Amino acid sequence: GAMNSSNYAELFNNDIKLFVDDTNVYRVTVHKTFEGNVATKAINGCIFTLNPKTGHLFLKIIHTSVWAGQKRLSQLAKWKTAEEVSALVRSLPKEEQPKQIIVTRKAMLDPLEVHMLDFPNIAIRPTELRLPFSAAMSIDKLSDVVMKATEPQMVLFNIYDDWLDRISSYTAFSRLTLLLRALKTNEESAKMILLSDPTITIKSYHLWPSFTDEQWITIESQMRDLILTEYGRKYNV
Amino acid sequence: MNTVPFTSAPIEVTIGIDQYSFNVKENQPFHGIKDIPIGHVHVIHFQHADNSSMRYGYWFDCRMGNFYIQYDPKDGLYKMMEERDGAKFENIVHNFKERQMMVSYPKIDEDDTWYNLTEFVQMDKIRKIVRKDENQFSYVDSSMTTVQENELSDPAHSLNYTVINFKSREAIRPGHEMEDFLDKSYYLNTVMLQGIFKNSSNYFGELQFAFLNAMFFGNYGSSLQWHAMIELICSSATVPKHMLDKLDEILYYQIKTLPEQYSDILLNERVWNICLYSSFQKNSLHNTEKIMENKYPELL
Ligand SMILES: COC(=O)[C@@H]1CC(=O)N(c2ccccc2)C1
Repeated sequence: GAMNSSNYAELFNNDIKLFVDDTNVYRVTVHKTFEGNVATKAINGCIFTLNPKTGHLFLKIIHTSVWAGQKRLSQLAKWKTAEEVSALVRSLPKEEQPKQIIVTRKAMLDPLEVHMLDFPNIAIRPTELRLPFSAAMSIDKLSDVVMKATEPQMVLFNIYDDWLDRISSYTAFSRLTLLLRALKTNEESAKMILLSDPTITIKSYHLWPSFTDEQWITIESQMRDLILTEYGRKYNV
Repeated sequence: MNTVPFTSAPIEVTIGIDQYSFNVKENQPFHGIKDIPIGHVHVIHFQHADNSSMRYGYWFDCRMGNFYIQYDPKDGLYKMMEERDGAKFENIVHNFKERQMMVSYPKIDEDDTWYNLTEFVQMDKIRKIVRKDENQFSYVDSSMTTVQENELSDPAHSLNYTVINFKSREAIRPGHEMEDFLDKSYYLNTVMLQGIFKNSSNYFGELQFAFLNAMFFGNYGSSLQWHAMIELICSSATVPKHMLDKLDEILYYQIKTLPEQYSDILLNERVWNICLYSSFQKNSLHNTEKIMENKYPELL
């Protein structure tokens, strides 16, 4: 059924699964028109499809042209997400196809179920976790590839960089969700933490900086402090 | 006007005939029901005084044979049987009528209620939903499950309603996923009407039969079927105008006839609120919406 705190270790077992987050598929800026009415202008978006065990990120870029002439875009966006996830699954060899797909928002359940009727053995699950995957567009290289796209495009990343060489998936996912939660709560401060030291760089083929183990501990501590700080600033505690 | 004689009434029982009902005491001198209107199907149904578990009954059409009821003390229920000997039957009935041991089907002349509830119900279609081909009449009870229910257990005793499932390959054309899920016209008009039912009359007959089995027996899978067939129409943007108008009349008389104190279990809040207030056909069921609002405003 639903994915929650009780069954958290299931994410790192050896059954292939994918998280799907649609929060950045349909993105707009709201502006005033010359006549003083309000209008939206869409910008490029992306589907965030992640294997939590391996780090493999299937970043499908949603180019603004897909919305041209379409109505009810926030509804269409869920069906387009479902269409693209189904197409990804069909594109994978059988032994790479997920056994479960977990959607971060319950409104994706029926669109994905309908698009996956051809795969009755793939379980479509909601989650009670508040995962911070919306903050994916706070990762500079991901934001950059989305905004520069001039056509629909799939881009592949490992969101864990090379961390699995040194740590388990459970710990890598914990690190990722802490980083993304911090980028979501105070992006400026989070990025200041990650880049403040000029000597630590990001490899060309990586998303995050090349921290040693001790430095990751320091970083992780700083990120927790940030989240607690923001929580105090927000709630006045 | 035809007759369903009873051999006897050995156990105390509430007897239903269509929308009417009456109580017979243990060994009361009761020998059946006369003056039953020809031209409609009918249902005679039973609820034992000592064990209200299992409402059960028989759908029949008097044009298809001479039928009577006789209690079976081994299986513990009132059974319908066909009498093949025409003169024996007529002689038995005439005796019982002369001694005035039969109740009279109490049809008010102004009253079209039964016609309106059974307008599209045919025995031949009942007998394909309820498979027992050696009899001309069809047994239904409270506990019988539907083919769809059994998929999610005895097949010989099932209600073979047409399976409707909105998240199924039958309902959803490859490549029209969003279109077909949000607007079920394809599934209604091509798959169900043209494909399976052949016409709206057969669709409405099954809908009316499902309601009646839900109401008279408390048959839950029948209630599910009734609501699914309503929802499939209401959720279609493209429905022939004559079906919408007839649907409104059909539902009106079903809501009118429902016992006020059974509404809590027989009516599905989500389906009705969706159909009357959110669906494509939210504005197409004037009569049904007015009676629902004036009679069951809590459900909404
Ligand atoms: C580096 O060696 C590999 O095999 C790469 C690692 C990785 O993250 N991959 C990947 C990433 C996204 C989608 C599919 C595959 C394959």
